[PDB]
Amino acid sequence: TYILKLYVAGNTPNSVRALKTLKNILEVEFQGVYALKVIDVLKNPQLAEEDKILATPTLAKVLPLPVRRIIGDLSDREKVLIGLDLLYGELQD
Amino acid sequence: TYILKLYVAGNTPNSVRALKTLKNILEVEFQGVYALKVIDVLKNPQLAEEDKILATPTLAKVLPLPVRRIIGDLSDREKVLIGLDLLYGELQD
Amino acid sequence: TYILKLYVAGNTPNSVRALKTLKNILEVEFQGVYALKVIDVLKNPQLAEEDKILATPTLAKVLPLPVRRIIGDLSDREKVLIGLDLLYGELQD
Amino acid sequence: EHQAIAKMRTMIEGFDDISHGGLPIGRSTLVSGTSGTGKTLFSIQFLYNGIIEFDEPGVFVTFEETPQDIIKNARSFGWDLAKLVDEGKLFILDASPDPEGQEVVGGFDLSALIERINYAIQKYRARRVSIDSVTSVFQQYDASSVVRRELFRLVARLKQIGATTVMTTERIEEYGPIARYGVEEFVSDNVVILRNVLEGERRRRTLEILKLRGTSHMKGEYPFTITDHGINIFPLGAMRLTQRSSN
Amino acid sequence: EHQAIAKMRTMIEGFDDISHGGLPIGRSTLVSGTSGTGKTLFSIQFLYNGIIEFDEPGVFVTFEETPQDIIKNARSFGWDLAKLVDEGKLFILDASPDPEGQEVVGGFDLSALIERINYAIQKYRARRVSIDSVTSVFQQYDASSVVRRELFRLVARLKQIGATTVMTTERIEEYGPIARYGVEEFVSDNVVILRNVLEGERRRRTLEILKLRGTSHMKGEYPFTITDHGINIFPLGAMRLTQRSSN
Repeated sequence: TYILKLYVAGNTPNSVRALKTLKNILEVEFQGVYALKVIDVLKNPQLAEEDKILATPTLAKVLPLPVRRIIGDLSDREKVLIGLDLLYGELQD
Repeated sequence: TYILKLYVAGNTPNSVRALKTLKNILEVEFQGVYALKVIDVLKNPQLAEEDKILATPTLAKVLPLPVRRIIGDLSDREKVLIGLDLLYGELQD
Repeated sequence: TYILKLYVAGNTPNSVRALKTLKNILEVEFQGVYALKVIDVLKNPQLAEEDKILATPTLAKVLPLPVRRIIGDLSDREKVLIGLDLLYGELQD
Repeated sequence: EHQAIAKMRTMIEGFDDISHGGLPIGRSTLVSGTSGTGKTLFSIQFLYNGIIEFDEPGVFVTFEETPQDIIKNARSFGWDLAKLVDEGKLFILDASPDPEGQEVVGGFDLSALIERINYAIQKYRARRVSIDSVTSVFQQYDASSVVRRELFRLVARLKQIGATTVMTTERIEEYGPIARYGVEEFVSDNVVILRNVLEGERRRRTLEILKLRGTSHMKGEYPFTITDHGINIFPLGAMRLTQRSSN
Repeated sequence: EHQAIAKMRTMIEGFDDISHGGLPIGRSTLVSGTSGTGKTLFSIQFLYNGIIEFDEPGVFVTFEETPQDIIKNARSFGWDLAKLVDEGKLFILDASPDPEGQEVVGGFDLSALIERINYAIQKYRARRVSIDSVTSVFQQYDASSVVRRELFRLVARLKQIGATTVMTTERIEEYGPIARYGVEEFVSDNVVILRNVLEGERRRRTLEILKLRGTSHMKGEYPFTITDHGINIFPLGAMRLTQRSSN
């Protein structure tokens, strides 16, 4: 449960939309709560650039574990949540 | 039930993905458990080469019985599992 | 009910797979049992060649009635069984 | 052994010069060309010369033409193939199709087919094999890659038996891709291209050895004609000056 | 350091002149060309010269041909690769396919493959790497972009180890796209094009260095031949006049 962070365009509704899905999926899994923090790309584009995080909305998990970058402007978003659930299952695995 | 082994790219998720399918299918069949062991291609590419196993993820059954090589980078993977089930049925046959 | 024969690659499971479907479909139809005999292409490729039966698995009905050649390496196989059932219905017709 | 690859003589006039000794032994050579360029003729002449000149038995696998027609058309070159078949020195394996065939999935035909080819080679103790019209077997399965690496399974198996093999296949243009459907990817060791080029309203036949892995060969196109004795090429570059003179 | 990129000598006659010193160190060079242009030969000669001239060990990754055939065909140029393999100076990594392979989804093959390539480089302390027939690995996965940036993962990882790498790949036309499937997008640092051009009915072989990032090179096409000693180019422009005279 994870320093988890999401980068949003300007708290655009897609982002918020995805955020709820992320929050909903994330809450479901287990103990060891994940911390969900959103980073306003508008506020600090510098970190986004280092992450080479060009696209928004995006999700990035710093730790624990290795870091991953989940992105795609299109709202894959429910599918992305399903993929995250699969990762949790493999984390469950 | 088979020294069975799978070669994965780096424990990539496709591999793990397939692995679960392989494990799930394999567990289903019967007694005479199959041993599922994964070989990290990254760790020992030498054996992969001898098997001429160029592609990953891949599955290879050494014994008992004759040896077979199941591969394909694409995730045929559920279809591949169905094929394995058919082989078991022919093994059942 | 038919001298019916099937040519298989090496009693490969697809063949056996199809065989069961063929046997199941065939048994269903009626009296005047059909005799199902498999011919190992490996054992005698000569007859296969005369039949110009290049592809396996394949099914060929010698008699009674005119001879037909049913083939296709792909496992059409359930569809092929349905076609055979249709032929029986036309035989029923 | 530890030597460069050896070759078997085709005895096709001019060709053994262009190839510096013949076809690489124990490997496949693709002969590709538009319709009517002489591919089937090349592949027959290869087997016929092996039988007549060296007593090397041959197997001819036919995907396009019937064995009856192969035999009848070969009379054009004064070759009696029926006699060689009766004597057991030639076997023609029929894989051409019934007009009456039907719908299929699966390429396993072809596993059975490879085994029959193997059995024939062993039965007749053949050292030369011709596979005629790879294009045709492709059209029966619609160039599905089930035919494509069933083809590789064939090329591989031939190499294992040590058969020396000619495979013919079609192309659409005289100066374009080597083979329709990309056949040269599988019959990849050696490539020969037959052309029938339009020179104004006239046709000029040429033969080119594009590639022979592991060995040397002459380059570019060499003109040839088809005669009552089969293919006849001429070796312009290969000629040598050794001839004597006197006063 | 703070200097322009350095180069490693190929010792391929003429090439080190055209490239002004050899191949850029620690980077990938794409060698693209139609079938039979000499790509595989270039990539072998690169590794062989490294071993023989500099005692730099090599790794040859083969996607098209079997190691047995690579070794047998190299005898054409008087090169004993089996000896170098026995001595541990050359490693041939087999990634060519069983004829018996099956249906797949997923490109992870290839993650495992990259790790084996890495392990081999470290085990044999190789400084030169050749990757033969990128086209082939593309055809096994149907040019899905799972192979495409698994390819970038390979190029990247090679650069990290500091390997100096030749990658060969196919193209269809002599004067057309650089590489089938757009391979030059990934092996993008350096591009060499081999051509086999039809001049009437004759063939002329040429080599062009199209691009070397961060350094100079000669431009356009340079003719070459393939001999019993491998590739032999000639440096028309590079010649210099220093030669002495006397009365």
